[PDB]
Amino acid sequence: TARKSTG
Amino acid sequence: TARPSSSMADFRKFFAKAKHIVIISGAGVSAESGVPTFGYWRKWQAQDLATPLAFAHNPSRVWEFYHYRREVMGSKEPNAGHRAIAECETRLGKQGRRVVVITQNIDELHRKAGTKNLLEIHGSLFKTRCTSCGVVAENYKSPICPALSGKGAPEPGTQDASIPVEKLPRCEEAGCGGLLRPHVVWFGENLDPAILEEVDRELAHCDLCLVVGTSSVVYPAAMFAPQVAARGVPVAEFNTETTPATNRFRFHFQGPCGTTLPEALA
Ligand SMILES: [Zn+2]
Repeated sequence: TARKSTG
Repeated sequence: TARPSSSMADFRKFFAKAKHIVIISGAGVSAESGVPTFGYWRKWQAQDLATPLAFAHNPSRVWEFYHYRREVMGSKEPNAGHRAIAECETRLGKQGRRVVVITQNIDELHRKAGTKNLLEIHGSLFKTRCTSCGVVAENYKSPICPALSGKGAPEPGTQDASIPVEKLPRCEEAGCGGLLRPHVVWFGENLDPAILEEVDRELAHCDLCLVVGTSSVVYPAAMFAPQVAARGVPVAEFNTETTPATNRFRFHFQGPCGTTLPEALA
């Protein structure tokens, strides 16, 4: 959840 | 079931009673300041360059991208939207009411407008982090290093500067010499845990939320407003269009945030 993603 | 409201009077009714207001902002709020969102830089979009893999395998290209944005941004000024947000905060603070800005933007335009309660969740265009020593530092130098002088041209067809790694920005702390990178959260990387706890604190306790000029396709920022909304707390969306998170929300106000925000936050 802390991960920056586009998906 | 029903389409989101377009009623400014309805929103303003909530705004007068709100004690804790969260404003989530994206590229749109600054694109109105002449700020190039990404939206192409040469043949690439931001998601292809804002990545540790891009930086690991072509750090010069990544630095050109960030150099261009730094130089363009410096001479950009806050707009009516930024100002309305700042002045809203200042005015409400004297009434004992809290306004906080959670921004996906790294342009620091909220800072320039005078915003105090600011969470910059993706870092800043004007900060560096050393890939060796880990030190974070403010950097507004123009150009950030001599080799980048006149580089970063954005036109498709522009040749890569191909600056040797030694001549990219280097750390000046305790003779480190390490390769500097933008202090920006890139796709594939984690947001700062400490910033996230503070974000969660504001979201868990606000009574009004505004999501402003953001596409809501970047995670986890995109989940912030729906979280507030899932508490039943009213959420208002200001955009030049609708979003994937829009229909969760109470309001949709179409048009430039420079027009809609000053009215809404009056
Ligand atoms: Zn260093």
